[PDB]
Order: sequence, then C-alpha cells, then structure tokens
Amino acid sequence: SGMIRAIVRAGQARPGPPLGPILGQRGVSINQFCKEFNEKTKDIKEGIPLPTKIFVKPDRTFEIKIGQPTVSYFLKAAAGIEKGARHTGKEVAGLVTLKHVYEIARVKAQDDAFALQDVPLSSVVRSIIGSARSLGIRVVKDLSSEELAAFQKERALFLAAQREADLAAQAEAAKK
Amino acid sequence: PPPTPPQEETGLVRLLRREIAAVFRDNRMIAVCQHVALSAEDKLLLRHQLRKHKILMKIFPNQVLKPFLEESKYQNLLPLFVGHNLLLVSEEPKVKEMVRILKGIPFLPLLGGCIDDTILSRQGFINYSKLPSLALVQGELVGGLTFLTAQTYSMLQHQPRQLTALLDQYVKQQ
Amino acid sequence: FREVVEILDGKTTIIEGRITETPQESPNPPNPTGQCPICRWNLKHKYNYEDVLLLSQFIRPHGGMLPRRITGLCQEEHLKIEECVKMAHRAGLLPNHRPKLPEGFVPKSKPRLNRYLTRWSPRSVKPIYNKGHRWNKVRMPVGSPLLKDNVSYSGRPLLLYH
Amino acid sequence: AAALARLGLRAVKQVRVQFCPFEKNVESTRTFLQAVSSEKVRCTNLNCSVIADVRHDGSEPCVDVLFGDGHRLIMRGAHLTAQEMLTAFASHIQARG
Amino acid sequence: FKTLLPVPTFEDVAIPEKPKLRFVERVPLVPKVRRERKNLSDIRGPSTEATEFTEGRFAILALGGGYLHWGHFEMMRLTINRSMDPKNMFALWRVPAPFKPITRKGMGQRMGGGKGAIDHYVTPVKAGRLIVEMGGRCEFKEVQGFLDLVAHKLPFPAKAVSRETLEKMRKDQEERERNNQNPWTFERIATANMLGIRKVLSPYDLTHKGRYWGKFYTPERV
Amino acid sequence: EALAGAPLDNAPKEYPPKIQQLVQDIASLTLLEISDLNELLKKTL
RNA sequence: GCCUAAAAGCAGCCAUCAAUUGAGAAAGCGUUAAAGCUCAACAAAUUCACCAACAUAAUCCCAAAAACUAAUAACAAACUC
Ligand SMILES: [Mg+2]
Ligand SMILES: [Mg+2]
Ligand SMILES: [Mg+2]
Ligand SMILES: [Mg+2]
Ligand SMILES: [Mg+2]
Ligand SMILES: [Mg+2]
Ligand SMILES: [Mg+2]
Ligand SMILES: [Zn+2]
Repeated sequence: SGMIRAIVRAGQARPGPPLGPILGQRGVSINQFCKEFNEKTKDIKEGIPLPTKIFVKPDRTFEIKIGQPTVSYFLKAAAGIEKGARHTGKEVAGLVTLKHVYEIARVKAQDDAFALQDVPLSSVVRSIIGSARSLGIRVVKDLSSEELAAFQKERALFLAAQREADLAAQAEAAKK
Repeated sequence: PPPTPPQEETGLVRLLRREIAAVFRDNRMIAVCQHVALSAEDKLLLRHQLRKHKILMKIFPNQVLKPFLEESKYQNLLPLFVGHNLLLVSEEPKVKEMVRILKGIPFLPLLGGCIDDTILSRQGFINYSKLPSLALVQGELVGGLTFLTAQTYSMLQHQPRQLTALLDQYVKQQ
Repeated sequence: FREVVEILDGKTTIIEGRITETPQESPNPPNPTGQCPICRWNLKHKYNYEDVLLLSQFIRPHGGMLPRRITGLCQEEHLKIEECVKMAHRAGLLPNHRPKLPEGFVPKSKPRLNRYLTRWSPRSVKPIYNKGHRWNKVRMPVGSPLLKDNVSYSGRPLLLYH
Repeated sequence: AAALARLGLRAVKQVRVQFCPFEKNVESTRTFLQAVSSEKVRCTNLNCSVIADVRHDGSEPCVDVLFGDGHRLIMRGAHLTAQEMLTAFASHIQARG
Repeated sequence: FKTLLPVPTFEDVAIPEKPKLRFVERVPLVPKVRRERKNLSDIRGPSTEATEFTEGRFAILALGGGYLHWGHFEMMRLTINRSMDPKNMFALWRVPAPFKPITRKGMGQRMGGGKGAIDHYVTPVKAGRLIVEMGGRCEFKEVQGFLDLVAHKLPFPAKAVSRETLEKMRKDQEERERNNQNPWTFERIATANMLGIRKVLSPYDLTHKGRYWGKFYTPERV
Repeated sequence: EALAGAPLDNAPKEYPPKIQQLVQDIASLTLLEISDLNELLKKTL
C-alpha cells in the first residue's frame, strides 16, 4: 500500500481513531497492529510519544520502523514544563542548558534520519536549539543553581494569571 | 543588433569556480557518473554507504562546469557532462569499494573519470579496481627486474640437479 | 531531414532514424546584413497569399507550420507567414500538402467552394441576418489585418473589411 | 517520466540501454535512460529489471525492451529525440500489453 | 540554473498607528441647510490638487471624472480593510468626506415648483487625481492585484499605480507629445484660431488641448 | 599544457613513452650499474 | 508550540529555526482530521509569454459589389472666370 507516518504513545496504542480508520482502509488489522506495537514498546516508559513508520505491502502485510521519541517531548522534559508557551518569543516557557541540549542530541542521534545523514553532533545540537526556540524555551550557556526555580515561580504565577484571564475572557464572551 | 552589453561575474559563480578549482586541485579520484533520479531515502542511504568509505559526492551546474573544463586540461570530458552529472570525489583513490557499491544498484552506471590525471572509461575503472595495490606492484617491480638473474642462477644450478632428479627417479622406480 | 522507419519482424519492432540530404540556402543573399531570413532576403512587405514558392519552403508535408525556434524568423513576419499559410490552405493552394487517406478519398462530397483571401475558418462563422444599415454596417472582413503594411503600388489602402 | 509512471509499466520484464558515454549523440539516450530509471517507474513495478550497459567503442546506442507478451522492442536510437523514443515506446507498450 | 537576485528590504518605512482606513460619514456633522447649484466645473478638466504622493507609495489614480458617495466609500473601506495587512501596510484617504449636496424630487412631480430636497452627499473627483494612497514594506504586485478590484468597482476608470508607474506614464506622455509627427496639433490650432474652429470649440478647450471632453479623459490624444 | 588523450582497453596499443625510454636507459647500462641500482632500490624501498 | 474531538503546512494565535549542493514550520488544491495532488530551491533545459475579448423585440435583411495598373487623381453649385 505504501508508507504511513504515526505518532503514538509508548504503550497507549488503542485501536481507535485517529489510527483505526487509516489501517482499516489500508487493509491490515488494527488489533494486531496494536498488539505488535505494545509488545515492541513494552520496555518503553508508557506515556511518551515516538514516531513510527508503517510500510504496508499489497498483500495486507505491514512492517514497523520506530524512531527516537519526539524532540518536543525531550525539550519539554528537560525544561520541566508540561505544555509549551503560547506566544513564542513574547513569553518564556522553560530554561535549558547547552549540556542538556548536547545530551538530547546524543540520545536522539541514533535514529533513521541522522543515521542516513552522516552529520556530526553539531548539526543535531543546532536542530535541537531551533526546536527549543520554536517551543519558546530559552537556552542559556551555563546557569543552573537556583535561577531555574527563580524563573519557575514567576512562570507559575504567570500561567495562573493567564488561566484566570482565559476563564474571565471565556465568561465574558459567553455573557456578551 | 547593437554591440554586446557584456555580463559581469557574480559572487555565486565566483564561489562555484573557486570550489571546482579546489576540487580538481586537492583530491585524486574524480569520477563522473550519471545522476539517476532516485528517491531521497535511497540517495541518503547511498550517501551513508559512501561516507563509510569516506568518498564524497558533489553536483555542479553545467553552465559553470562546461566553461571551466573546456578552459582547463580536462577538455576530454565534455561529452560526459551533457545530461545529469555526479562528481565522486575521493582522496587516496580506492575504486574497488566504489565499483562494489555501484554493482548493487543496476541502473546507476559509472560514466568515467580521472584517477591521478588518467582519464578512463568504465572498463578502465574496472581494470584499475582489479589491478593490485601500489605497494604490491612496487614490490613486484624489483622481483620482475631480478627475475632475469634469478632464472640465470636457476639454469646454472639445475645442471647438477638433473643428476639428482634422475637418481631420485631411479630410486623411486625400485 | 530525419525520418523514423519502423520494421515489423515477428512481434519485434525495429525503430530507426534515417538522415537524408536537405538543400541549403542560396549562396548570394541580396542583403546579408539582416538577421531575419525574410528581412535579409528583402521580402518584407513583399510576400502574399499568392506567393506559394516562398510559403512552401517551411511547412510540414501535412500542411503543418514549422516552429519559430527552428525557422529563425522574426515574430511579426512569423505571424504574417502563418496567416498567409492558413489563407492559402483555405483558398485551395498547396494541393500536395494534405494527408493521404485512401478510405476517405473515395466518399466524395459536395464540391469545394472556390474561395480566396478568407480570414476566418469555413466552419466557424455565422451568416449575418441583420446586415445593418448604412451608418451601422456589419462589414465583412477579407484578408488578414497583419498584412496592412504591404507596399501599395496603386497607393490606395487595402480594404480589410468589405 | 510521468507518462511511464501513469501508464502502468507493470507489464514489462527487462529494459536495457546500451550506450557509450564518449560519443556525440548520447544526449537523447541518457535522457531516455533517466526517464525510464526514475523513481516513479521503479515504484510502479518492482519485478522489472533495468540495465544500463556502458561501453567505449560501441558507437551505436540501443534500447532493448523484453516484455512478457513474448515481445522484444529494439530501438537503435542514435539520432531520434528522447521524447520521440519515449512516446513510441509508450504507444507500443500500450497497444501490446 | 539561475542567478540569485537580492530581495528589496524595507526598514526606514515606519508603519504608523491605525494603519487601516477610517470611517466616513454619509452626511457631515454640519449639514448644509442652503441648497447649492450642481456646478460641473468640479468634474470638468484635469485635477489641480492631490496629484502627487505625500507619504504613501501606491495609489488609486482616476483617469476620469465623476462623483463618489457613501456607498463607494464604504465599499472601498471594507475591501481595503479586509484585504490589507495591518502589520506591514497602511492606507490613507486622498479625498475628503462627502460635502456637496444633491437635490432630488419624488416621482409624479411636474417640472418647476422650486428646488428639490437634499437627498445625499457626494465628493467631486477630477481626472488625474489619487483616491486612496497606501504605503508600507510591501511589494507592488500584490497591492496592484488587490487594488485593481477597487479600481474596477469605482465609477470612473481607475488604475492601481505607484510613483514609478506614474513617472513612467508621464514620461511616455511627454515623449509622445514631443515626437508626434503631424505638424498640426489641437493646442496649436486652438491657440491660433485656425479655420475659425473656435466657433465649435469651448473656451476650456484652449487649456484642455483636446484631452478632456466632458468627464472623459483620453490620454492617447497627445 | 593538457592532460592525456583518455585511452581505453577496447583498442589499447599506445603505452607511455617514458616507460620505453626508462627501459632503454636500463638496457643501455652495464651489469655493475644495474647491480648498483638494485642495491640502492633494496636499501631505500 | 497553544485552543479544539481532531488542527499532521494549511477554523484559528505565536514563533518562522535547524542538515543536506539544494526544500517556505509551507503560496494553492484535497480529508472530519489524515492520506494524496501541486508551487517555488538545487541538479535539465533554457522561442515569445504584465492587464487587454460583453445577447437581445416585435410586417421583411436591406443598393449590388470589390484587400493592389501608379491618386495632393478625377466626378462634383445660385461660387468664380
Ligand atoms: Mg470602474
Ligand atoms: Mg545548508
Ligand atoms: Mg517547479
Ligand atoms: Mg441569452
Ligand atoms: Mg438589398
Ligand atoms: Mg461644375
Ligand atoms: Mg454670382
Ligand atoms: Zn525578421
């Protein structure tokens, strides 16, 4: 049939949409695919997403190729923030270091793309920096003793006031 | 028409000329192949299999490659750069692995190239790959030189050896 | 000239290219300084739908037009020559430049109406039923407007609409 | 190459293009070779075998297409246009295939 | 292959606050109580004011004469404000609010009896006048493509031009009027009163030079 | 200057004249010179 | 990256980085969301390629006609000789 790209959790591969109807239209079974995915990712921490490529042949057979987990997830974990910032560039989401960026590059280099591309770790580090700046996370050179918490308290106050203002604006739009 | 409004060289074409000059001056193996329109995944896989042997690939536009080649000493490669082209650049040429890695793909043929200022076709590249190494041929050079005196000494010493051989034959017969 | 020859030999098709000899340009052009063929042979504003020997130099054997990138003419004269070739084909000149159909040449039809200096196509014009009055007259066009710059030995302008 | 991609080239067995890169009429030959070796032609059918024979003193480029209708189309393309070769091959495989 | 040409970069163009078009009133705050006469001199002839760019770079040039009222103002305002970029583009009016009153009568009324009632207000626009002038850090092709709609919907014929286009067309006009071949020109004939043609011509033709006839303006008449 | 004439093996008959002139220089020397050259080659390479 | 059930380049808002010679967190089609079809960038060539065209009334359409023999012609009043 061809190639299908998917991003599912480690062990939370349920046979429903938005994954069910795709393989259903293709022809292969959904429960079988879920069983294969769970037995192949049973050692993975349940809850993290990782990209997968499903190659379906004309005889309704399928092969799976799993890559390293999502770089967005890696950056959100390294920063300690669950959901990234809304207004990128205008607000600060988290705080990571070049050490953490190099670590993420080292743990993500062993993937299909960076295996086919003979690139040094500098390219992967630059890509991680780009993804972090897209998420809105600042990357300081070397500053982590308490500044992380000093910014974390202010970020918590900011997100609390942001949620309050969102609820207020929603109530205002409902009343208008 | 009016006289020619001559064109000026731009930074991009200057950089291309400098890059082609550096390529043709620094490295040794410069192979010319037909760039086959393949999928990007297979292209990156071939990139990885070439980087394993540490031989790179480059692609230059014809509009900048034809004048440079016809100006330089490589004017014998003009009929090779008509269609799509791919320049395999290698230091310390080792064509054996290149021929092996191109054999795995049926519709990717080696057009030609130069190995240390020696322009060869596909059969020339095959012969160069089947040829022994430089150290081996240098070691065989002295051997083939002294082979004349070696055969001289062999013929000079075989005359007493013929009697020994006949005696051994007569012993083995009984 | 290149020709494609096809041979059928036991479910095996052999397609080959054969190059023949083509005549070259005349040695002495009257104005070798011109870049365009007609503009240098001084035939500008000289050819017409009647001049068949000039129009027949560049046309396919099936009445088709030859491309400009291969011919070499300037754009204006190329359009004029295309108009002249269309007008000649419609008028009934170039009899040897039609496709041979032995199955369609048998069922003869109504005789071809004698025409010349026709602008449009014979199967795309509707007859004028109102015809207009003197002040608002529906003029009947004859000839191509691209050839209005021909040399007029009589001096009078060419009636492009009558 | 889009024509051969959309024409359904599943009905061909072997396509070989024999040429010499050091000649003066190999432009259309290599163009046809690339058009038949494009990725779309490959993904159309994987059972076909594409071969590119490279010589130095052959001086006569040729294309041999053997397909399972017991058919062998041989085109000695030395002066023909690549587009003409492609359209002739397409018409033939569409008529007999 | 193709050589890379550099992109035009704009940094000295400062986008002012409120870049979109403002709201105009159908009737001004002080409505004219005294009914006026419908002078046609405000349409006849070329425009004298607002013929050059002030701060913007593109404009809607009117090649004819006519009237503009609240309907056209609202059409232009809505179209420009919905198809412009308030972050990189700004617009500005070149015509004032409608002030000239227009009198009307109800159907069934015979001729005479006095003046009608003030129905609406319009803005007189002459040929050669700019209507909307826009600026910003944008190119000319997109603003032209999105302003040609307004230029078409305007009553008089209009074109989406710029400084370069206006200069080019004026240079072409000067070149044509100075390399014209026939020795007889409308201006020369009208000024010399040749053939007694002043009996047919108008005193304003001596200035219009046969280029402006009523409300229509033909730029191809030298 | 220019490069070589791009030869092939389909009609390979022209060898570099430097090889032939070096063979002639070798064959135009006495046995003691050949022994000296062989000793120098075995010492260096 | 956020909201949304889903927002995978495209209801939306903000950022608009990063490798390959070379590919915009994507300028249009397409799905509920996907998928898929395109554009621009490299390698392949490089004819010209910016807007311009628009039905109709009633008794029966209304001189016929003609793109090239030379034209600051000629024929043409109650004008003037
Ligand atoms: Mg209008
Ligand atoms: Mg790069
Ligand atoms: Mg394109
Ligand atoms: Mg109708
Ligand atoms: Mg009649
Ligand atoms: Mg008379
Ligand atoms: Mg009288
Ligand atoms: Zn011309």
